[PDB]
Amino acid sequence: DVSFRLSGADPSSYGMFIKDLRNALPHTEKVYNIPLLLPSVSGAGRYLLMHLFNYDGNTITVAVDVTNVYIMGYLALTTSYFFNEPAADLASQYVFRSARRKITLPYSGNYERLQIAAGKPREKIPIGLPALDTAISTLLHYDSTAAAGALLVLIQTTAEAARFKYIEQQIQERAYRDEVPSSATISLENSWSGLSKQIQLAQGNNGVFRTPTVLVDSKGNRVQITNVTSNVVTSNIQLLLNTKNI
Ligand SMILES: CC(=O)N[C@@H]1[C@@H](O)[C@H](O)[C@@H](CO)O[C@H]1O
Ligand SMILES: *[C@@H]1O[C@H](CO)[C@@H](O)[C@H](O)[C@H]1NC(C)=O
Repeated sequence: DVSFRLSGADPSSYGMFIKDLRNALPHTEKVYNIPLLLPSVSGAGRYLLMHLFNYDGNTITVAVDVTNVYIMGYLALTTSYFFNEPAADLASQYVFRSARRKITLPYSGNYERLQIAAGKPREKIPIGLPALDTAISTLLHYDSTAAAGALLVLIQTTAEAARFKYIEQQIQERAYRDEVPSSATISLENSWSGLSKQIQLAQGNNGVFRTPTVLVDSKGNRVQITNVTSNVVTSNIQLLLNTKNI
């Protein structure tokens, strides 16, 4: 399992956690030098457990689907929580079985539903290491409205940073001060599946995307990604959602 302690955390130790997170996701091939997540995995092998410790040393364990880096649920003390989605319900068959009770959250895990439940878009939710500490704290005591906002933070500070080096760097800059995500950060999150697909299709297309992917850059300008030479491909993205799952 992969572990992260907010007590004494600094950009370096958080860098190490995110490296571990990526290293725990299995793959058999690379496509243009980027690990390609597997089409599927059967049983409990499908799910990685992340141990997260807040500053006061309290912990949660988060279950992550290794084929797509999606959070399915988490354990907080003796209570398990799982999204209201069939994927998570299936996961509940394999992790945290020894929880004293199982609570199903009143939303699915996708950003759009989480933002509704939280009552705000992640454009206005500050993220960073302090926010992750807070998020962990919030998830320890069930509130479902507060938990939605806390999961938006957790997702972005764990999964999305694993997917993209630019996002991991954003979080490192927010090690001791939160800040809502840049628009580019949001655009990357939203393009992961698309980018993953197009990079894969590029393999029999001389490195050229079948359909260009539209991002936003750090300056706020709308940018077109058309091929694998782009820095998004060459430097930023770190994991590829397998087209079998798109
Ligand atoms: C990446 C992660 O860990 N969790 C969620 C996932 O449940 C959902 O499928 C999608 C958002 O629309 O990506 C993240 O928000
Ligand atoms: C591919 O992308 C690079 C960077 O965007 C650009 O300079 C180049 O003209 C593009 N080449 C092709 C063949 O699309």
